[PDB]
Amino acid sequence: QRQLVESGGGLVQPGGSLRLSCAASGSILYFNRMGWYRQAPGKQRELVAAITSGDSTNYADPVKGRFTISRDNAKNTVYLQMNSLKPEDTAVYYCNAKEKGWSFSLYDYWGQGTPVTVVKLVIWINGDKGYNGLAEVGKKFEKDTGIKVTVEHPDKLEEKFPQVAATGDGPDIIFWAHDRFGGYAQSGLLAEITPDKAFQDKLYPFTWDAVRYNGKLIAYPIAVEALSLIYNKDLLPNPPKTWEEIPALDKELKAKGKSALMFNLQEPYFTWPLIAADGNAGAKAGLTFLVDLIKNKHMNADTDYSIAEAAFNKGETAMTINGPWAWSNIDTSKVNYGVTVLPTFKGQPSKPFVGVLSAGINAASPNKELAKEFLENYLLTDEGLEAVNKDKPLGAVALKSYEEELAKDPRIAATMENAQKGEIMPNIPQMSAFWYAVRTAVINAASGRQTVDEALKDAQT
Ligand SMILES: OC[C@H]1O[C@H](O[C@H]2[C@H](O)[C@@H](O)[C@@H](O)O[C@@H]2CO)[C@H](O)[C@@H](O)[C@@H]1O
Repeated sequence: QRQLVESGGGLVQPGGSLRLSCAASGSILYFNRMGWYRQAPGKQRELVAAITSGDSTNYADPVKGRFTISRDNAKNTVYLQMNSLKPEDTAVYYCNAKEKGWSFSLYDYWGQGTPVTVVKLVIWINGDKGYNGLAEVGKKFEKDTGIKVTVEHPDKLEEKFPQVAATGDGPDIIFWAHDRFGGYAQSGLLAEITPDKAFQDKLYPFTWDAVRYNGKLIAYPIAVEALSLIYNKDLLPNPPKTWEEIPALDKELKAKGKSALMFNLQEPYFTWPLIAADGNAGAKAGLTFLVDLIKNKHMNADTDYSIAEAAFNKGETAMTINGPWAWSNIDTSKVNYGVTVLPTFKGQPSKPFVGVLSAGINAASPNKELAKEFLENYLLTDEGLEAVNKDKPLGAVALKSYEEELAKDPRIAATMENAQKGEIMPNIPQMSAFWYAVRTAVINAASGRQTVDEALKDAQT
């Protein structure tokens, strides 16, 4: 008879190309029209291109400018050169031919169909983390599978993910401290994690508890992070063990054109350890001290992550409060630094909030099994976490196999010291409203708008 046989269907990265070819068992001269139709899962037939015996070629608006329908009457084949591909293209492509038999009537002919897959693995992780190293793991994944792994780091991703991932597509996998994940889980923005016992057993059982909401695993634990006191050993060999002796040290250092302590005052995660050192009466004590530092001109009013980091790395401030991730940038600079216990306030220790960096799969993602493969077999491995860690340090990784290397690092010891003096954040959905209440409270008291007693009043509501 005159059967049509399609070919060239495979997997490709968006922006890549594919040449579909449909050969017939008869001369294409006899056909009136030849063309390509596509069908995506659960959708109607969509014509993409057609070519008539008159050499006129038409295309659908989505593929127009990107696809060309060609014909070779010698090879008895119709082609579809698909250039600059997109995820919307993903579908089963079918070849169609129409023929006018010698009389008035016509004959429609179809092929088997050829599957075309345009998949891209997109990861959202914060810009203060090791996205370049995470990309080196993503580059090894594409070598062993053929899937593209792009790594994105957009600003305000913790509050841009639940808006974009709900409505739009957003990322496949989202990386953030475990505390934000309960709100995503309650809203239905995260797929339930189902890792086999052998993978499950590779990580510390306490780390899995942080990524659990209502008896369901909602993410993969990566690493335990806690803030420590980072100090310049040359400007300050015996740094303050107490918060209350910093004003004296600052008077001493300001005479030599140097600050004592500069850290991010805008984000409440950095000011919370001082606020929670005693506790209420503890929050009032801790914050009043922080307010007195800005009131005594020891710290700047709008001290943010960048000017604090830059000032410490430049060698302008003797101390800073930051996490594991910040160390690599200090190593890049020529600063002999030390990481140590956070200063004590009112004798008791400053209790930082402990975060578990965790990777969750977006509920509205088609690549859920491909992301599980990346996370399990490529990222959460001795080799995978080493790549991320040599870019920007992860802190105390959740991988059991890393115990000896973590224990050999003095900065990890100081991180674990502060993590024990602190406490793990509950993952609850109210954490977002809580953090916002503390973010405003600290900024208002820092700038000089609301009083310390009125800040805890508005925050407890
Ligand atoms: O600032 C409040 C903010 O703090 C925590 O976020 C940390 C994040 O966990 C760290 O990995 C680091 O990058 O800095 C963030 C603060 O700058 C909480 O996880 C987050 O919910 C909260 O908004």
